[PDB]
Amino acid sequence: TEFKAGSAKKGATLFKTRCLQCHTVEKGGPHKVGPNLHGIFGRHSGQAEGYSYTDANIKKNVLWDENNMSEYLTNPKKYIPGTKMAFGGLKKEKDRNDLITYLKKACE
Amino acid sequence: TEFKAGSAKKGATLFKTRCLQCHTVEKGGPHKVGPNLHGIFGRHSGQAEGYSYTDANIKKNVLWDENNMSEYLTNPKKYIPGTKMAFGGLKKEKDRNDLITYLKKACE
Amino acid sequence: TTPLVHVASVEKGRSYEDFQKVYNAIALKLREDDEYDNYIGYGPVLVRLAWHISGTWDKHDNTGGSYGGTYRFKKEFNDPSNAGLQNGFKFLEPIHKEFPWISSGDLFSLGGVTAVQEMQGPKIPWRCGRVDTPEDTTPDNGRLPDADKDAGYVRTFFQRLNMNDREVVALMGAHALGKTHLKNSGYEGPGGAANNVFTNEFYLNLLNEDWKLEKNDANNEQWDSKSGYMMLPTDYSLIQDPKYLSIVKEYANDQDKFFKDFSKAFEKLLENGITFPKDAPSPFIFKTLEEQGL
Amino acid sequence: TTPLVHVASVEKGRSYEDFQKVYNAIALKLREDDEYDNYIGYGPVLVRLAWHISGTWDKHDNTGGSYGGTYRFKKEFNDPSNAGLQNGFKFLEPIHKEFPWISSGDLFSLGGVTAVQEMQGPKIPWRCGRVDTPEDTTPDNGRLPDADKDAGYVRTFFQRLNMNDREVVALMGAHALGKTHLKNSGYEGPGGAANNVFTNEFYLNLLNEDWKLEKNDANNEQWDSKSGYMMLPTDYSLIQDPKYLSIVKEYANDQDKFFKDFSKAFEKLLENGITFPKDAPSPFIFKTLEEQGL
Ligand code: HEC
Ligand code: HEC
Ligand code: HEC
Ligand code: HEC
Ligand SMILES: Cc1ccc(N)c(C)c1
Ligand SMILES: Cc1ccc(N)c(C)c1
Repeated sequence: TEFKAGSAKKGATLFKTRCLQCHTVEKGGPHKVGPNLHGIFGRHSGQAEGYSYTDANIKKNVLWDENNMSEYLTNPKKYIPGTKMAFGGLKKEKDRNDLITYLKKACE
Repeated sequence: TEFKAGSAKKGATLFKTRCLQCHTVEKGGPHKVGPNLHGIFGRHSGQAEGYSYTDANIKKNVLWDENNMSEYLTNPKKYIPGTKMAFGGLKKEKDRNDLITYLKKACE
Repeated sequence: TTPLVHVASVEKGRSYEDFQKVYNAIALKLREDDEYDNYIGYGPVLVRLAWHISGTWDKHDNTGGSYGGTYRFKKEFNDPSNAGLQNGFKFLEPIHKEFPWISSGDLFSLGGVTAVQEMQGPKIPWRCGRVDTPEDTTPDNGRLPDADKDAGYVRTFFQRLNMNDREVVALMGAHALGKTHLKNSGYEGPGGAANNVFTNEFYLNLLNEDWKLEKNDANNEQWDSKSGYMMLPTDYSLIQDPKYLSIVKEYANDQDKFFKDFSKAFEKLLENGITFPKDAPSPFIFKTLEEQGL
Repeated sequence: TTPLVHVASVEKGRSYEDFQKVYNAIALKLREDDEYDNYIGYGPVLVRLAWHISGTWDKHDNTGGSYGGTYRFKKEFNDPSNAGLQNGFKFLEPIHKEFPWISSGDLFSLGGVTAVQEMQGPKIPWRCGRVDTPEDTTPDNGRLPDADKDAGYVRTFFQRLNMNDREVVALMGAHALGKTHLKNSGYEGPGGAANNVFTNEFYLNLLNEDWKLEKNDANNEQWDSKSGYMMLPTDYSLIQDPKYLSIVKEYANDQDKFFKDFSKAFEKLLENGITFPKDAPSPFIFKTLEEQGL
């Protein structure tokens, strides 16, 4: 595949600093500023229950795979204009590979 | 000093995959396209024992310490124009923090 | 002899293009070393640095400000209000060596402007011409405000900086960026979720979170929320005072208004004590990295 | 029916300031990903990508050439046999997603240009207007030069690409960038010390290094140096052929003459098979990342 495989051990440290504050991981995770990230790979956009999404997030209805994710994580407002997720965006492809590597197993 | 140091391991590759084609690390090492790099700290702007050298660098005649020479590898043509040092380079502080540490030790 | 007169004279043969070079260098290094302070970046500390420098201004005798840009030693960085700023100076001097022609004040102010815009903030017009001064021009300690006071203190303090009620609620929105450090100030934690993205979260979190007084490990009191947030007593005073509270709610419902007013306020803050001649160039609105394709 | 006519059609609402953004994104990604292929960079693989997609051109029927940009289709490349270029493509499609308005042909032509200028190379004028044409047009391979041949083969091959002796010695200067991967081509090793810097070291090594015919583990013969350098027989043929040997020594003495010639040649190679309408603007000359403060 086009993306590479990174390290979940340095992909989790990247999550605990940059994602964990807005997103949880494990089953039945509490909804924070952002929704719970579990089973995100294989489901459409903004389809997790009990959360209030902006229109634009649901409208694109893209199916989160390991590649289009890295596109959204490098520029969250560019991939989905009007999103209420406030994030600077990852500019290092390593950081994108390492995180998704972790997200793949963390979100099984 | 104001410039930190890195681990004594990772960038040993950054001397062999990056600076090996020119610079040697041992005592009385054979000259290549670059001079024998040893004792470099405390020595001059192109001593280059037994090696062809343009005037364009011993111009400065400034010693090579940790501080003054941190702009040396960022952009060679910038700190000493008209030279023959041609290399790709590195733009992150970590790699510069690293390679010095091995040529601070193996270049004693 | 009249209060100190500080005239803004541009460096020899410098223009718009020359300064974006520095802006680009700052904005890039801002991206490069993104591991600093647990991946918050040098964003907030550069903004705070610009505030602290400009925060030494006194409108009565025109001392301090960002003009002189001349202090290398705010009584050494350990105990008073300036702890943590030394990381900001270490961010700047490698950029100062490749641009030795730029002044300290300009590099201090521009660095503040660069961080705001790069953190997706508003566009803040920046001007040049700040000139460095010698030792006898050095501002000192005790110029900047203490964290645990009330709305009466903030009001009377910012008067010295020529800032009204609306202009301080705007500037205090910058406290949505980064976090307090116990090792530094004596307070711990963020007051928001996005510490490296310029928003109006400061005002929303202020009146939408549940705050309770609590003592940190430095035995100082502060307002904590159950979401893990925190607010300095001076910050919480902005909803205690009615005149402040009306503006807080306003910026809460309108971020576009907050951005507009922050820019005027921030620019004014970084320009206090400066006398710009009329033959001086118009303010600079720099292009971000995202605009240049990055 | 006449040979095909490929007419340059500029992307809509797009000017110089647009492709400069793309250029920058390419050049910054070059600098962000430096760990590729034992710290060489994506420089070499991007220069080859442009060469490879412009190299399938055939002046007799005007088939192939960079205009098409049809190479994203799988039928085009066998992969392997042209192996190594799958990394060149995996480098570009996120940039293709950041700019979905640019055509494929325009992209990995610009990438080939961006790579050179960032690798200390000469400034090469580039143009827009190449359009994707996968329908009915997918250039079959076997149109590309074999490695195990000689000066007669090279000369007769490049005439098909409308290239005379001077041009092909200049374009062979690019084989100072990168290295041969035994897993990809069947040959192993670099032919220079600077693999990520555009110089004239190529012509220097041919005349100043001693070469021995040696087999490799892939059983193919090659010319190997004492310094660890190597050459393809097609490259080594340039010092064998007297007419080629003349031009080789010129670029070895004068590097600036080579920079002017490579620019003229490499651009021509990229624009081969394209008829630009006279209403089309003058070729762009992109500023590098260095001269933008970055
Ligand atoms: C790494 C730092 C991050 C990753 C990986 C993700 N986020 Fe966020 N998040 C936040 C909000 C307010 C939303 C909803 C926005 C809207 O609905 O318009 C989200 C959503 C996501 C999604 C999409 C999930 C879906 O569509 O069902 C993904 C894939 C995601 N997040 C991953 C909030 C924040 C936030 C607040 C400060 C931060 C730092 C991050 N998110 C960061 C990451
Ligand atoms: C060739 C492909 C080189 C690479 C890669 C690197 N260097 Fe270099 N180095 C090279 C040359 C040709 C010269 C001097 C010759 C001349 O005429 O100028 C040098 C010199 C140095 C020096 C100074 C030597 C002295 O006596 O003062 C230093 C400190 C140095 N090189 C360091 C260095 C580092 C850290 C590199 C990679 C990270 C590196 N060089 C790459 C050739 C080449
Ligand atoms: C326009 C910008 C701005 C203004 C005005 C401002 N601040 Fe801040 N301040 C910041 C930023 C940004 C930070 C975050 C720094 C960090 O995270 O390292 C900060 C952090 C702090 C800290 C903690 C620093 C640390 O390292 O823990 C204190 C204390 C502080 N400010 C005091 C004040 C007080 C008191 C006022 C006004 C009464 C004030 N500042 C006004 C921008 C500002
Ligand atoms: C204008 C540019 C250009 C021209 C013309 C060109 N090449 Fe190359 N070629 C490159 C570059 C750049 C590389 C280095 C790629 C790398 O390091 O992955 C390369 C590498 C190669 C490789 C090894 C690739 C690998 O992955 O091992 C072969 C084989 C090769 N070239 C054959 C040829 C032959 C044969 C010719 C002409 C007769 C030719 N090329 C003409 C640019 C060019
Ligand atoms: C989000 C935030 C940032 C900095 C400071 N100082 C505070 C109180 C909150
Ligand atoms: C430096 C170099 C570049 C490319 C190739 N193919 C070779 C053999 C050497």
